[PDB]
Amino acid sequence: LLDLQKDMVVMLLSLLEGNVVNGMIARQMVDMLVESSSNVEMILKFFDMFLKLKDIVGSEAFQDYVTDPRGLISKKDFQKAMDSQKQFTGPEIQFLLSCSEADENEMINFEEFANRFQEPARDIGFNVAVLLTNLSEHVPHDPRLR
Amino acid sequence: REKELARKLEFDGLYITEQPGDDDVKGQWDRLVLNTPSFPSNYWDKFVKRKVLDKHGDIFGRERIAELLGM
Repeated sequence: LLDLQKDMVVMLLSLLEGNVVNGMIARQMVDMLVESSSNVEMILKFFDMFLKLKDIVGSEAFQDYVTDPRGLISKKDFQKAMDSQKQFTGPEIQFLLSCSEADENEMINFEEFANRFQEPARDIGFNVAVLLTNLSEHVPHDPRLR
Repeated sequence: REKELARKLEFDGLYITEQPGDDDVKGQWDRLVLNTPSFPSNYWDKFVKRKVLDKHGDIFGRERIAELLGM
């Protein structure tokens, strides 16, 4: 699924092929993006969540909140630590918990969690960021894009 | 010197941002003193310092923060 998305992004980047600071093609692309705020927003949120979560995991305070003999933040336990860093959608938090795979008792290896899906995200995420950046650079305003 | 230290804490962490570098000296001595009953002495401010502590930990838990100037 991820590969196809990357290809689509590449095609989109390719279509502009440069232009005027303000250009008809640019305006059209901006318009499509504007038309879709919610879908785009969801994708962006997902990426941030994947990256943010990883960052949290990497953090010492997080490691400290839930000490375990052999890993896991326990269901509770991971929830509480996340709450502690205090930076997440609550529905989003529940979703993250769900994404995490329980192993007979709220135990998560986690590092595995960061690795997957961080490698794939790193590969795609870059293309998306690049396109967004280029678009922003080319036509400000319009602000909606900003 | 006090002003410089305060500026550094508010927008950066010594060991906290990423441990003070093992360089003079000076910076290191300041890092050691950093915890004091009264730090904003001669300068003007203080509560701002407490506020700075509050901004972080705040991803730092109350404890590391208390451990520093704490109180």
